[PDB]
Amino acid sequence: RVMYYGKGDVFAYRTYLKPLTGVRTIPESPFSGRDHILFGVNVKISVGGTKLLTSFTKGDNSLVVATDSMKNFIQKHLASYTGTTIEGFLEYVATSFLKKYSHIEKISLIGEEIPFETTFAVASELVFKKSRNEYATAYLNMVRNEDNTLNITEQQSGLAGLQLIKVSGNSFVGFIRDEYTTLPEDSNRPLFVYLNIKWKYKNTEDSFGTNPENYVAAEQIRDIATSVFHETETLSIQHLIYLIGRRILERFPQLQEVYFESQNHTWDKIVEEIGKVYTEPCPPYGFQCFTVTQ
Amino acid sequence: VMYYGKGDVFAYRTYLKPLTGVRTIPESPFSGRDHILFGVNVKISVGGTKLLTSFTKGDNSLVVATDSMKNFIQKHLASYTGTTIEGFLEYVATSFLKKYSHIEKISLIGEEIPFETTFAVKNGNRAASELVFKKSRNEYATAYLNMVRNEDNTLNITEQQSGLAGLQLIKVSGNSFVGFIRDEYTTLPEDSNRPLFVYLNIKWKYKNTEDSFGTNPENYVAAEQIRDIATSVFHETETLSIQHLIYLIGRRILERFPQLQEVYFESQNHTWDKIVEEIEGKVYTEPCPPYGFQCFTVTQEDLP
Amino acid sequence: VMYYGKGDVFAYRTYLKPLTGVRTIPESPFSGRDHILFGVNVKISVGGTKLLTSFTKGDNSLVVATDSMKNFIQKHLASYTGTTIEGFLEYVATSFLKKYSHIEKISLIGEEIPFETTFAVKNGNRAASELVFKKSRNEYATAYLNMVRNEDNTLNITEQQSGLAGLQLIKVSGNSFVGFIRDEYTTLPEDSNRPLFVYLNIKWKYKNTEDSFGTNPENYVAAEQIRDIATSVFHETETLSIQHLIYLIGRRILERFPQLQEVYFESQNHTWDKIVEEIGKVYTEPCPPYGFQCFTVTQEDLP
Amino acid sequence: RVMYYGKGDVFAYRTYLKPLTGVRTIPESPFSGRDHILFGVNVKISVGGTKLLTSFTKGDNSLVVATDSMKNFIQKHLASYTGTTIEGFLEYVATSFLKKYSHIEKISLIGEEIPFETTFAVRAASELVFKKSRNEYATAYLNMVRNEDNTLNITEQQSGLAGLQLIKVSGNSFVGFIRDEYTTLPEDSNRPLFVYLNIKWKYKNTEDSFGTNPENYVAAEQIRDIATSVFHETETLSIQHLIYLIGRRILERFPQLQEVYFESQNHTWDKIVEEIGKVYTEPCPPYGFQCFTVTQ
Ligand SMILES: Cn1c(=O)[nH]c2c(=O)[nH]c(=O)[nH]c21
Ligand SMILES: Cn1c(=O)[nH]c2c(=O)[nH]c(=O)[nH]c21
Ligand SMILES: Cn1c(=O)[nH]c2c(=O)[nH]c(=O)[nH]c21
Ligand SMILES: Cn1c(=O)[nH]c2c(=O)[nH]c(=O)[nH]c21
Repeated sequence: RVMYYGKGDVFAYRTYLKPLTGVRTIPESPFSGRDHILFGVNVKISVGGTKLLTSFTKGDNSLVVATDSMKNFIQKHLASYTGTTIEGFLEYVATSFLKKYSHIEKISLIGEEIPFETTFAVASELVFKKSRNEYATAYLNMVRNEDNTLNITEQQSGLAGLQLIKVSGNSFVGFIRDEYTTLPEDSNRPLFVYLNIKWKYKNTEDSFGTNPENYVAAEQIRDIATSVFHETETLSIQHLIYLIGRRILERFPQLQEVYFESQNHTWDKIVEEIGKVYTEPCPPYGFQCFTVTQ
Repeated sequence: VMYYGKGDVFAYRTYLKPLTGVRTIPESPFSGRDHILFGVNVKISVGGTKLLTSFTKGDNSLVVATDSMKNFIQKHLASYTGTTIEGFLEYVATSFLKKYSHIEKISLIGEEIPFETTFAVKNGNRAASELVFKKSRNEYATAYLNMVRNEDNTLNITEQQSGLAGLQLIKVSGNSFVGFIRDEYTTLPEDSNRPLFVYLNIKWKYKNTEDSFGTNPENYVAAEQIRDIATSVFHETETLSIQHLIYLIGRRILERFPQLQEVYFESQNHTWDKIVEEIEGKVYTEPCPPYGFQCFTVTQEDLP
Repeated sequence: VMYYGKGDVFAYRTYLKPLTGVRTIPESPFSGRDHILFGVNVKISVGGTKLLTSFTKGDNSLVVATDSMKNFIQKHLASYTGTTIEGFLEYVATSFLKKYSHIEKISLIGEEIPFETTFAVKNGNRAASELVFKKSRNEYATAYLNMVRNEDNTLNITEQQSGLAGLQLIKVSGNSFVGFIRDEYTTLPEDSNRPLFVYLNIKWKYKNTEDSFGTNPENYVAAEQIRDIATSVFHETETLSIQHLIYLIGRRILERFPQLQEVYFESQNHTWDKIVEEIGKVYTEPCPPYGFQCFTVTQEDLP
Repeated sequence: RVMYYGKGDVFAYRTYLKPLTGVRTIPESPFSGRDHILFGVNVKISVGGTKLLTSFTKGDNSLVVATDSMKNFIQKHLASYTGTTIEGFLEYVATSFLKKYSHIEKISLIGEEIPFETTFAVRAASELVFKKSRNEYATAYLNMVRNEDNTLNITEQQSGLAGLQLIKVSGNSFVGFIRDEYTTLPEDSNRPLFVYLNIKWKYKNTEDSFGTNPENYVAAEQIRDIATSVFHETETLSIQHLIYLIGRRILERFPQLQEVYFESQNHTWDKIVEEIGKVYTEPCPPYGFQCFTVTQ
């Protein structure tokens, strides 16, 4: 049966985490590491195990770790964590939690970066801008086997909430037209895409940042996406994200696959001649889900 | 993974065939829906191997524009002759796959936009208006449907799920959370009497998918009835935890509705912190952002 | 300008003194509030010339911590012996200015957290539960109060306003919008029969502020009653615009409640776009721009 | 009463607006102008006039400009606007609207910038791909009236920067405040102050807001950078103390300004671990705020 419980929106902010250094750079991005003067993460934790059943069927709380205590667990482990990535932090929390509570058979963690951008001061080492734009993500699932060994069964890293608009050099023509079609063909649209991008490594260890040369930074994925979007006379969103995926896998052969969840929020044209003027479209949004592997 | 589609397709229909002839339960006065106003928010996703080249080559020759999917959904609400969201989804899914023979799989999510009745004084009395309705942001019915086209051009449903989403319930007393693990990570006090606040999403699956459509309404399980089972069971129960509560809600649901196979709960704990203990009244406030949650299925095996 | 304070101070009280003894109107079955559960979201703003140096010198000696204001509000809900949000604000405002003599002005907004009854089966029958309530995200009552301390240490109310916020009403037929200006900027078709959708905020003021408190409940205007007037008038009326509609709602309010001085409307149009005209019909959500109207109905408009 | 109506969430995007150039720089900010390859604004329009009364009282739509038409007016006017600022775009719309509809006595415009940031492409800044930002954005406010002699006058103008979220990890205190029966807040000599800032300013001379003489225009980007520089430089004693100092620096850098208004909120984290860097967490819902005007 499905049987899990836990805690969501566990925010944790750490100052002066160990800097991320020695990353492999790529052409699309100036990214070369993270100072980690300020490091914030939003964590959601889910745990299960068959011995949790009576907490549901009988109201027996004997084996119930309070979700409040899980919040505490996560917050204190951020204080003790000696690594450099959100992926590595999740692995630290998972391993530690399962070693602590032996009746838990499965733990699933999601981590979302709270991004902070640098600011100018007469670049500050003290003042940061809390950003509401794109942010790194990490996902980890770990199990306790019947021989009491622990194994990672899933790991995925990501970039969420990237909103890109290309003002020209985009088309969407040639699609099916029939009784339900009113969309006109457009040989030059200002394509607006909302991108979530997730990748899996060939070797799960590479995500931890232990050998930083192998670590794929979300910042680098961001810049690949904007470069490829720029370079490409897009034929659809589908066309674009395939090519973004291919470029990612070329740049990072230590990656096994890249997953995209994209949305289309392209503006409606109001004045064609006239520069041009556009407006926000109605609520319905197009979306695409696609994996490139490898 | 290869899918594409359209979200936030809103469609509002006036004078849909009413839902009546349902079977009642003790926990609920629900007797049907007059459907003067019927509103749904639909998400559609489609797949098929023949869509590959739309990604790999930028060839749109087999692409149904998602804008067309929108039009398809909205136009089908106009010709829908059925009485439920679940049935509406089945109607759209079947029509869509019949229309687009190169599409192999479709997935539909429908969320009710709920409307509540209002009062008017007309012709000398105060009574429920047949014209003016209040749009509600509280709990709402949901439906989910996945259908495939087989090689012989027949269509099959491969998953169906109905639901009640967004139910926010607070019980002011008669709840405890004691006896949980207290170790070096614990700062939560034991509480023999708390005002438990739960956010509930309840999802059910039928033993026979046909019962979901409302064609034989006596087998249809209405989200409004599930709502009322949830509020009745909460009231009846000296709860020992949210875990304990949702098990008892699922048991009552499956006892009342033998046509159902299982019930799934996604619940969140948003219980208030106490500020003033004495003082029969008390004062509480909103807690901080972290929220507890539970994910649990009650099945046939849990029934005696 | 110089004010500071605290927002989103939530406070939930059980078994507040019930509101009863209100006067009824034909449009509403409202008979009072049992107040098993009473919830409010409060915002407090304070001002005073003596706060200046907290800004200009970083001197905090006359600063009431905004955290302490939160405690103040939450604690006073515990001691409040009244029956309305309006009276709760007056109690908080009066106590606060009495406590902090260097504060010259205080502004308070209270927003009801509304809860609805649910059914339970117990002791053999199905009936309204006295324990389980549904938190509502729909329309909610509001209150506003400004008070000052005068030189002789007396207190005066300088503005009071009550309201109903977030009422979303759709009337499926019996609405028109025709005869408006049609020029080089006009692409809206005339429509003799539209399903008008209005988002309503309605705010009223009393001729005597004391009537707002609930102390003499027969003079109190409940937001629930205003709600039912709005739905009733919307129903009764072959509307010619939202402008037309809200004028007639205001007229009915002022006619039913002669203790009210004026009623203010902030309305928004969210009327759906028609997709199918002949089948019942089908509509969908419009694009993001929304029309709005801001209008006060007053005594002179009566009757 | 009060009698207005209008349209909100009128979004309008323009490509290749005339670029803003020739701006006076300041120490705190690298800002030198705007390419305007992509310009977006969210407009709200409100209009009034005594002759609109019967549209309310009688259901007479004869003098009603449909709010839908107002939307069209704004979008069309962005197509023909030859200027370089949101402030200037609001004056263009206001003047043109009043000149068109003589029975309208007052118009109020709010413009909010939809900010777009530059992106990388291969190895330089893209002239085609921009990132839509949910962070801080420029604002403008304009009120214009027709007088009884049929002259038009601007009665209020205000520029702004909204939505700026700054956190300073150390070098902030909050001590010495009133302690009584209602105080539980401990004194803190070193907190990680998190402020949410809205900053609004008014010019001595309204025409300076339009950008016609760029050297006199005050850009929201410049205000942003002053705010972060001052926050950096200052061992703050309160949010009140900080925003006064930010205000003072703005008025010294920009003597063409008459005033600066602040609406700030305090969202500082709770400390969980003091001794390990430190660890903090998100506070509960209540938020402190401050409202203050600094004048010249
Ligand atoms: C505009 N548009 C649709 O309507 N559908 C689609 C699609 O599937 N892919 C696109 O890139 N654009 C688009
Ligand atoms: C308060 N609280 C927690 O912290 N965890 C849990 C839990 O798992 N179940 C509860 O009912 N309450 C609760
Ligand atoms: C549809 N519509 C507009 O565009 N403007 C207006 C208005 O001012 N009042 C309305 O009732 N409707 C409407
Ligand atoms: C923490 N804190 C309060 O509680 N009030 C105030 C205030 O007015 N100003 C601050 O800078 N901080 C603060």
